[PDB]
Amino acid sequence: FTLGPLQDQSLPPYNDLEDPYLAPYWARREMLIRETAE
Amino acid sequence: ARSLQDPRLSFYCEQYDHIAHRMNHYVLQFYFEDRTVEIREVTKNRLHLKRAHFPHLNRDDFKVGSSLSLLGGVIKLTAYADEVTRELCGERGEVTAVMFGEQLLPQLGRCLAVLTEECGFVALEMQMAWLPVETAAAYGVPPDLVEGRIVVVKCANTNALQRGIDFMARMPGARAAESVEEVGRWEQIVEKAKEQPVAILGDPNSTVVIIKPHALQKLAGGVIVQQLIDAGLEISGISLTNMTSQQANELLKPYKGVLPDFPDTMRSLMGTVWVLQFVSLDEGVDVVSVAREVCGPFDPVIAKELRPTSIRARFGVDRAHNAVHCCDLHEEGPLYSNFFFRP
Amino acid sequence: RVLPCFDNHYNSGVLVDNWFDARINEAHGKFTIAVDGQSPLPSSVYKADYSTPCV
Amino acid sequence: REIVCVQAGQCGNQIGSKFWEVISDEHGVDPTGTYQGDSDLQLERINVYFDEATGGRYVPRSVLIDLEPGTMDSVRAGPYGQIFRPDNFIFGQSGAGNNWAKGHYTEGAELIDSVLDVCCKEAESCDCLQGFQICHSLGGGTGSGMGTLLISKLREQYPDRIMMTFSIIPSPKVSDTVVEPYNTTLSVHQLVENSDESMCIDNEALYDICFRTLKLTTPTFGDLNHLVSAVVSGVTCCLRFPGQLNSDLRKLAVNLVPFPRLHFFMMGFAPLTSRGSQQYRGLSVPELTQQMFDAKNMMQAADPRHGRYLTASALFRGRMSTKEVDEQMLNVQNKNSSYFIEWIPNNIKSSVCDIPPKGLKMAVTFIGNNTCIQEMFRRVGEQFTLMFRRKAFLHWYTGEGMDEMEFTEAESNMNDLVSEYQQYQDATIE
Amino acid sequence: REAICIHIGQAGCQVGNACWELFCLEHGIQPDGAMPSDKTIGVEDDAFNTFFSETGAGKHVPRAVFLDLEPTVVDEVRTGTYRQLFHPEQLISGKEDAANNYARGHYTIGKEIVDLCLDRIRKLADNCTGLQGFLVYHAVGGGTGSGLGALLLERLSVDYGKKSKLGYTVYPSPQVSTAVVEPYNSVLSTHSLLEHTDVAAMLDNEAIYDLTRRNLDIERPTYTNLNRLIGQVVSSLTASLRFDGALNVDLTEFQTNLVPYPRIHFVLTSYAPVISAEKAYHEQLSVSEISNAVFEPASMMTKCDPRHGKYMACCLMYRGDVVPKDVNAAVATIKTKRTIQFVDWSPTGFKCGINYQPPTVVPGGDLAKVQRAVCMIANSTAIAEVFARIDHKFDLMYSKRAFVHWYVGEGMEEGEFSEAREDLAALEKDYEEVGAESADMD
Amino acid sequence: REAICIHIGQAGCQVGNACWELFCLEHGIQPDGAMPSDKTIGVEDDAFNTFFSETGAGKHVPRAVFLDLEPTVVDEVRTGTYRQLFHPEQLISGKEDAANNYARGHYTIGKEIVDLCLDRIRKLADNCTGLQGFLVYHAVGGGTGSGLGALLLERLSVDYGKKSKLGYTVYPSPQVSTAVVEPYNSVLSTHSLLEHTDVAAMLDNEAIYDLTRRNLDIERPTYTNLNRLIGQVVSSLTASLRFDGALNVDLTEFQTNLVPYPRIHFVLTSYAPVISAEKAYHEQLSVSEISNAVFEPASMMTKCDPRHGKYMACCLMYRGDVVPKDVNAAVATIKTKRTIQFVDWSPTGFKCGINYQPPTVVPGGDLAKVQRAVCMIANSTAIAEVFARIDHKFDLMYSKRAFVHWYVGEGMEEGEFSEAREDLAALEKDYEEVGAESADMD
Ligand SMILES: Nc1nc2c(ncn2[C@@H]2O[C@H](COP(=O)(O)OP(=O)(O)OP(=O)(O)O)[C@@H](O)[C@H]2O)c(=O)[nH]1
Ligand SMILES: Nc1nc2c(ncn2[C@@H]2O[C@H](COP(=O)(O)OP(=O)(O)OP(=O)(O)O)[C@@H](O)[C@H]2O)c(=O)[nH]1
Ligand SMILES: Nc1nc2c(ncn2[C@@H]2O[C@H](COP(=O)(O)OP(=O)(O)O)[C@@H](O)[C@H]2O)c(=O)[nH]1
Ligand SMILES: [Mg+2]
Ligand SMILES: [Mg+2]
Repeated sequence: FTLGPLQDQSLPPYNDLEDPYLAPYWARREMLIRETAE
Repeated sequence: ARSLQDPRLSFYCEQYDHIAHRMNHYVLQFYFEDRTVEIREVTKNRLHLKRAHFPHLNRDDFKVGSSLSLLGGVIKLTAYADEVTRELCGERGEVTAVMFGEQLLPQLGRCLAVLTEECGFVALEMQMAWLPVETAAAYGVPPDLVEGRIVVVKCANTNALQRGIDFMARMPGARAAESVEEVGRWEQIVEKAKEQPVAILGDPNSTVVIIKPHALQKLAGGVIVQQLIDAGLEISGISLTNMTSQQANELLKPYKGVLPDFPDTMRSLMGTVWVLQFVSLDEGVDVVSVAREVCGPFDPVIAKELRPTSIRARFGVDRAHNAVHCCDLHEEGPLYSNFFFRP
Repeated sequence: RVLPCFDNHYNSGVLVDNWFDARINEAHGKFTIAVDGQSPLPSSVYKADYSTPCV
Repeated sequence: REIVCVQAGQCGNQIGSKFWEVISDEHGVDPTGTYQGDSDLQLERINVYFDEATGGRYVPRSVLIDLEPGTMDSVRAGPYGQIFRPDNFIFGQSGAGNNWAKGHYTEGAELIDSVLDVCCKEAESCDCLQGFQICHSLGGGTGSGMGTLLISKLREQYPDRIMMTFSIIPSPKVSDTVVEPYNTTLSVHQLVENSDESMCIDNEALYDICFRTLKLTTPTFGDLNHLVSAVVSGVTCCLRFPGQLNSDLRKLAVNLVPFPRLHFFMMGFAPLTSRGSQQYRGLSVPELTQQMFDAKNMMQAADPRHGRYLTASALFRGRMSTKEVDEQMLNVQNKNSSYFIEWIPNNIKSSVCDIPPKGLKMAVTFIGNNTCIQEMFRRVGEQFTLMFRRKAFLHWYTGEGMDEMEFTEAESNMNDLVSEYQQYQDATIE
Repeated sequence: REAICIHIGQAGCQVGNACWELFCLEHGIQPDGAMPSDKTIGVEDDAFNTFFSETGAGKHVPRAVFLDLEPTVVDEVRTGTYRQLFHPEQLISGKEDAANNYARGHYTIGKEIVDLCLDRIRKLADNCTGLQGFLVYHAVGGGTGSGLGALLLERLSVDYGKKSKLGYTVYPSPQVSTAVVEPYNSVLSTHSLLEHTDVAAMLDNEAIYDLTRRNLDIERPTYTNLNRLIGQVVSSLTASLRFDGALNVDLTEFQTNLVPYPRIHFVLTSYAPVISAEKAYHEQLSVSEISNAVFEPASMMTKCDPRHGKYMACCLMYRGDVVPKDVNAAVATIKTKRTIQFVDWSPTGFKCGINYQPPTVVPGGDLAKVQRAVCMIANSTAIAEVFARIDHKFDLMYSKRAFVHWYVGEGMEEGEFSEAREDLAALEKDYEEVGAESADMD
Repeated sequence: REAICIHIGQAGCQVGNACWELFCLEHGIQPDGAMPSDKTIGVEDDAFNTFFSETGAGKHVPRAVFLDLEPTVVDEVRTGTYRQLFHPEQLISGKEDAANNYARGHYTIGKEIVDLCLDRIRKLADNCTGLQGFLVYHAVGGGTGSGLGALLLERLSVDYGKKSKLGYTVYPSPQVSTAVVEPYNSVLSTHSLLEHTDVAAMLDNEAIYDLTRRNLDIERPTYTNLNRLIGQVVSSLTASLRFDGALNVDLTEFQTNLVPYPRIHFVLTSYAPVISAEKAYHEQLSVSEISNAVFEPASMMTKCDPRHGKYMACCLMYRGDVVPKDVNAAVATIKTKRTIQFVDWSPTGFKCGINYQPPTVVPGGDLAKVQRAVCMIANSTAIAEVFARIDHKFDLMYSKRAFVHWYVGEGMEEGEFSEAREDLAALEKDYEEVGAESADMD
């Protein structure tokens, strides 16, 4: 249980590829391409 | 050396930014033992100018309520930043105010001479004021001096009040403040006059003369004014302003391509300067011709050889420093007056 | 988390156990959450920000 | 939005005296009752805790109940005691005897009707009534029995309001009374049904706060009750002062309680630091946030590192940025992610209030819903089962009139509360 | 001519304070509702009329309502500096909040207050002669903003019908968060908002914090900065009604140009010359530089990256000293860029507006003074990413019925959760389907 | 920017008192921790930041910990004049001394205290933004300085990694001696210092006594004089971080320029104008005279003669009124001399630094006021003679196991003596091998 140093207390930039809550979205797109072809 | 514990003087300062139209506040430090200056920002504690040497500064220049030229800009010193500079710079910065009446304008040159180079008062505020009767009564001018132009001077020297009383006794006609409240009211008078000065505008028969700072450092301004008055001119207008490099360029643009030392002439007008406007009560006198005849050739060596009694032969040292700048055409009078006196 | 279990016979002045804290506590006095006193409360953010603008 | 306070028994009356001192100080009320404050911000919410009596005076909306008047004479003799309305002191003629059954059944039913008349008189005078606030110990006699009796009656009469309790519970090491397990078990059984929100404090945690953090040489019960009065007065601050993000007791409950039985919370208050050290460290949002999650500053003996946070709430007082709060709560959630229950996407609520407590630039109070609270109840249940198998002191309770079936019911209900917390501790997404 | 502003709850009232501060300072109305004695002379003018009405004694009063369930924020406006500007009837306050419960606002508490709101809006609409829409400011994260905003928009939509309703909405940021129950309230709000709004503009505080860190030099921003930026955006969009220009844009043109299908009405917003006073004098700020600025996602006021989707329509509003030839050259350069892509069914992607009034400078403000600005609102498929994370968070929480007993106890059927979640699933599929390439049909 | 000071045992704490006295007097911080009232102008400068941090009320507090196993010296600091300067948490004290046993400090007693110390150092390092090394002061002759210094350096080296560790170390003098068991503690200490330090500075009390007798006119010197000289040396080395100058030198530059091979990191130190006020007014003090002085064996603070070896690198720090051309002329004159020899693989033997701040004068001090000073640290093979004499005394004592039963009783295997003695033998052989000419090896 550590809060860490002061210099690392800032806002991390948002990266939606590594957002854990959007993985089903990317999986859905990867399925959608083949669904459109068929 | 370049030590950090060396003695210094500290002030709060102001400087107007003509680009952003904003006023900036700094903290100025002057190490008088070796003539170096550092400037820091008050708002965010940011460095503005690293410690650098300036050879044209002196200890006597730094006084409260004064103005300096630094890299072409004007900086105003109105504060004390610590107790040490209050102890060191005190006892030589007491403020007194002197007023002059109508009957003594024809001898104003000798008045300024006795004020500066013999009574020891060094002063940078000097304006001419015309007031209505009710405002003059409210501000507290002497009753006998009402209905006339008055010249107020803000002097500074050791033991200002007693020396001002002595100056009153020495030469008649002048009046001086006898208390602190009188000083404050007369400072209000000079500021209000600065908001809207008095002069004649749109008169083709007029002339404006500027006195260079190096002439003032030699305590020769009063003699120059008296010599100008003696030739047959009547003083109408007086001021003490600090002009920046942009103002000097705007005032001297037509000369671009005439003077062989133009950037050096531009630098010679930085600092405290006096402004004089002269008119004649006789229609048979051309003010520009007599002013230029008195001033003399703009080259001091030629002036010394040919016109030994001229102003520039009397007080000039080089082409860039010729101690006077005066109008040279018959149409420049209104333009110079509009530049130097229109709010 | 444990509790102190030592009996201190001596007074503050003898360098044993909690002399520093004892000296400070006897210097100041009673215990309050407040640190400074006689200071006005600050105004709200809306009152401080939305004032009368300059004309 | 008016709160009515009830203080019961010795602990409750003692904590109440310091609470009403702290509240009267922040609003500048003299012990004579006269307002002497220096800003309008103080006056505009005075109604929240005080009623106005004629020509200046303010009176505090509190009911005092006890079975022997000794404590009441002590509070009446105290420095602020005069402020309290004389008609609000209710007392009997014989003590609780440290027995739950006496306090609940014999002297309880005798006095309780006069307390209900006073509570109704106080409630119906408000233009809009907010929840009740009750302070009592669970280990005592009249506090547990008569407090829970009154709580049950008020829940019958006002079921749509909020019920909030501050409660002192026996230390596992520092017992003050032999029969503590019975009184505690019966009171927890009553509370888990009746209460909406319950806060628990261990005296051992206040001693450890004083010795380790404040380094006090000779602490007294006045210091412990000052810490408690400070935290109690902090939770309501957003009710009664302006701020950038207002908050309310009902909004706290909605964000803190996932399921209706899970309403037992941990408490903390952050700016604690010794008089010698205070010159060495300025207040800032990182320092308060670091102290706020440190278990040293948390007021129960169970430690958070052995459990998981379901939810938490932080109320900030002072002129400060919202960005620093949001990024601090994000950073604590990201770096310690194993200690936060994973099926809730954000566990911390923040709130910001403009007006700090007097003499502090900023402060925060922390309320935490953590599964490590199950360890206290398990300890009480073990000691109860040890005592109950042998009928160790049971004849007192049976002689007052209790049926043995109440003890088995209360034990079963506490065991189910411990089981429910344990199940949510070890839950998984699957 | 006229527009009426509706402010709901805490975010909407606080943003309203900054908006009305700005509109006063730009027109020149004093905080007491009058004008200086020398501002009456000149040419006969009325441009304020879109936002103010005069009684005839020369006081101005604004075409707005402020709605809240808790008193504190409205009592702060009532006791503040602008006390004399607002009509006391305009400041409506209830007794107690909706406690982050959408159900409490919609079913239990808002039903009592809603008829006063409708009577006030009726009293406003009777004193108009060219009403051209409703502007609504609210946050969907809290209980009263969601529940009463939905209920009031439903009633307004029945009574007034076809009149347009444009919303500025503060959505829950993707990793900064303030309350636990945000997903439920945002889903349930969005279900009602789908049927009863014409364009919805989305804002996230995390984006405005990023913008204030990168462009301005502010280490510790607070809500007044964000609200002043929002006020500037609203002033830019409504300037087209109020001042002369080369290419005017009526409020109906946004709705006509931006929305291709009636459900596809959620738009992204960005603003260009966010710059500090010290930086502004070292650089020129030409048309092409700020036009290039509006397309980087670091400039946006919503946390989405448009490079992961395709634009369908853009509306670019220029105010200040701009010449049409520079706008055409800029748009042609943008069109040349390879990282900007339009759906193939929208070949003619742009609408332009050009207004002569430069942006106003506010005495306490942090923006520099600048001669020109551009503001963009645009419709793009990237927005589908915003809904997917809220829907995932709802699914995570709802799998265990984490808080549902509050909603069911305060008056809501359990069925309403499943209906709203299915409607948002269909909205996700709509954004999936619309984004499918029409090419390769043979 | 920042540096953290760790003081261990008696010599290290007493030298710390002189160091912090000097750093306070150079910056102008008063013993209470605040700037003088007649010198607070409103704004100031960052130079203190290397050694002090401000809380915000303007008190200064220093970046140091004082570590001891006996209370007496730290209790003297707690009750002394500087009580208010130090944070009380920084002053850490145990119960009982390590009784001149390295084994007792390392195994028995220091193992309990070390984790509190590491927590304090961690708390310091978190309140920094450009930490660039550790400075450590200790003596290797005593038990706690050797044992706890080694244990703490090992833990620091694991936890912080790449961060630099610079040691100032007082070694046992060649004929002045204070305790019988000094050789054993110094050998076992030196074994740990070899692996876990980047540069090690060597001091001998007999040299500083000789220097204070010969140059200063002091017949009866005491430890306060030596500690003031050490403080001057540390101030000279750290001045490059703190004040403006022509040629700055960052702490990472010392290791790159001074250390040719990773084991060859033990350096000699000297200081030029140690002079009294009465001599100072009879003589000019130009750059070339003090440059010639630092190479004379009469100037060194360690008892070794460099004429018995070859220089590998020199780092020369000039502070005060010096001009680079004079430094170049002086260094060019030194290279000509025949009694100064460099290894043939090091052609560019010198590093220079030039700083404008002249050395400070301490009110009770014995040094004169001078306009310039130079301080030198240099790497030379002559140091091998210092280790050989300690090893000879160790061999004499260990042949009869003169005191070993204490060390074995406090927890140590007899084998550890032979390992350490073999490591010092290998260090001696390294200094023999590195100094061999390539021309003879072809
Ligand atoms: N940008 C911005 N966001 C705000 C502001 N005020 C609140 N918010 C945000 O909006 C959300 C909170 O919504 P509230 O307006 O407080 O909710 P409410 O309308 O009061 O609903 P109740 O709590 O039931 O009364 C949080 O995400 C806040 O960060 C504001 O002034 N500006
Ligand atoms: N120059 C200098 N040398 C000192 C000082 N104090 C002690 N010494 C020398 O260092 C050696 C003694 O080391 P100490 O510091 O006393 O050992 P210690 O760290 O106290 O270890 P313990 O005795 O176990 O507590 C002897 O050679 C002393 O002459 C000092 O203040 N200045
Ligand atoms: N923190 C605190 N605890 C108290 C105080 N007074 C009593 N107690 C504790 O409460 C318990 C005794 O309960 P008590 O109030 O006498 O019960 P009652 O007889 O029913 O009123 C014991 O554990 C006491 O230590 C107080 O002022 N503060
Ligand atoms: Mg609200
Ligand atoms: Mg010792």
